[PDB]
Amino acid sequence: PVLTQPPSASGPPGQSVSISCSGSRSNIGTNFVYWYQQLPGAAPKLLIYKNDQRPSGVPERFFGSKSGTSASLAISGLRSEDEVDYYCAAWDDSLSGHVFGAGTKVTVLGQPKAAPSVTLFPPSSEELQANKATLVCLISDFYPGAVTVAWKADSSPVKAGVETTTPSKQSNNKYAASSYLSLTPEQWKSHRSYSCQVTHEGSTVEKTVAPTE
Amino acid sequence: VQLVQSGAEVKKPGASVKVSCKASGYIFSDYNIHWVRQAPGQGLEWMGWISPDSDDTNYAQSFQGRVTMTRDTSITTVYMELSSLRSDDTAVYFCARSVGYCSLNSCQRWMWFDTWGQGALVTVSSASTKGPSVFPLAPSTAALGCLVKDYFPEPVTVSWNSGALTSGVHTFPAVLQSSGLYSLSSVVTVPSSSLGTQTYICNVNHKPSNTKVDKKVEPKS
Amino acid sequence: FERDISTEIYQAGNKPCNGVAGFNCYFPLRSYGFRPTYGVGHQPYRVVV
Amino acid sequence: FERDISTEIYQAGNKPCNGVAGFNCYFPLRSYGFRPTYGVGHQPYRVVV
Amino acid sequence: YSVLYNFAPFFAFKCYGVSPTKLNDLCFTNVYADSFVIRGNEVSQIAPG
Ligand SMILES: *[C@@H]1O[C@H](CO)[C@@H](O)[C@H](O)[C@H]1NC(C)=O
Repeated sequence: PVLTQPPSASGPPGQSVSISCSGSRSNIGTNFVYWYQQLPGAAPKLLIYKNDQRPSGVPERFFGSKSGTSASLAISGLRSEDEVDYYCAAWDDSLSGHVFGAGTKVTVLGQPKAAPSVTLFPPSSEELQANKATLVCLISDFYPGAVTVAWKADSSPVKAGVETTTPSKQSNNKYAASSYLSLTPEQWKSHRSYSCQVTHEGSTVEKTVAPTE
Repeated sequence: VQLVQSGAEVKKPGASVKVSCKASGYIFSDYNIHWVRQAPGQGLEWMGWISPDSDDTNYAQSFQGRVTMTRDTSITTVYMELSSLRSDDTAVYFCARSVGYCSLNSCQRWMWFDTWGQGALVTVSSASTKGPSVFPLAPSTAALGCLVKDYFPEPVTVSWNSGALTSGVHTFPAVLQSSGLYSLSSVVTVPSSSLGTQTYICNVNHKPSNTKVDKKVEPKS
Repeated sequence: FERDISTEIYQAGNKPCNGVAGFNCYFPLRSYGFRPTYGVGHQPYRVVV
Repeated sequence: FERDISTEIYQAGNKPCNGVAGFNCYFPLRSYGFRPTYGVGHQPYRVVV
Repeated sequence: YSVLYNFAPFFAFKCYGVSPTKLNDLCFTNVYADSFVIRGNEVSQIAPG
């Protein structure tokens, strides 16, 4: 079956942090263990083959071994290439095929806090004449990502068919959340005003603009 | 050696999808291939192995009847197809070549995936293929944004002033919709003294639709 | 004239090994590195009796 | 299968070194450091052959 | 060699010769016993060739 690994393990650079990989009677111990790393948005590659050695191009920095029914890996020096995830792999007989691990994330132990900046934009007259209107309000330039957007029509939050994405890493190591909500424009016309007060870290900010501006 | 493979795009569920792996440089008669899948935010999973010089085959204990296989030794390729696709099968597929050669069951111990093939994310959804619809927007330094809606399929390219405006551009990641379509927004930052004195143009291009649509954003009083 | 097939591990020490191997108890099967880069003393000879 | 001990400074090039440490002359004996802070991959193993 | 397997679990025990269990069946006259300490990341290249 699957192999139980911690989801995350971190340490400051310059020292050694280790990863454990438990195994059953048939999963490991009677067989050989291999490890694979993968760059994010790329293809995985071999790290340790035949339980001790490394292929050409992989330096002496990497090390891993097993003792009983579990295996351990050792790294030393976290600068630019060890922020990727690692996988524990072996072979067994119950599934008659390769069984792989869950996944291990390794980070390093740093950016200043950025307040959220939500900017609501009213519809143009071209949308008013075309009988279309989408409630939009987006949050950007904030770290760490903990935003929670609310669709409040000046009296109560609105939650029906809410389409919300996840924050992503931009080119400046920031986050940019987004959320859309399409309604009939007569409901917006019946609304007195609109505001999307984002609750990030506790610093709630209000940006109210008139529908007619 | 290089392991280029051809991916696929969004498709209706339950159909047949074709993904192929090309072998280059090395001789394609002595190395097994292995198929693996990677769901986003999840561990890898094993499919089976297929010999290049024989019709040798083997599958996992869970994925047996929904998978077949085809060889084209003259084209020096292998052919991979999926029948009766599921919702939770939107996973990137790797054409993994293992070093050595094994066809026996007890041979699999000494096998490590020496090289891998770059994968393309295959997705399954339903929505008519049409041009993007740009939704006009008014500004709230006050910034303005450009909203595009119901584009299908991915991706779309946003350009400002037909490429003349380069500074201040900022895109946003794609979102999901309950109806199956996709949405995207592009917001730029402009100085507060140039909302009405200088008017910018927002343009979008969608190469699967082979059409171009232009508008003229105007701030409202 | 006795073929013997077995995937069980053979113990070579004081401790009894049931599913652990690598240090004192070994797996009884080793593979051939059949490569054409050798000379004549390591090529696979197809022997029939 | 032979042992060697020395203390003279090794010259990697044409620099004449007879007791001084130049930029091309390095001491051929470098020591370790063994602390519990180090992980499994940086700890001494009493390897006997 | 019966009092050899009580000095903690090992790390590498690969050999290119006779088995440790059959050492009692063959009687010897000369064996080299030399030991040293290396960092655990450098045990892997102690191999013939
Ligand atoms: C090693 O020698 C010391 C000396 O007293 C002894 O206490 C210890 O038990 C010995 N170790 C083993 C494994 O016998």
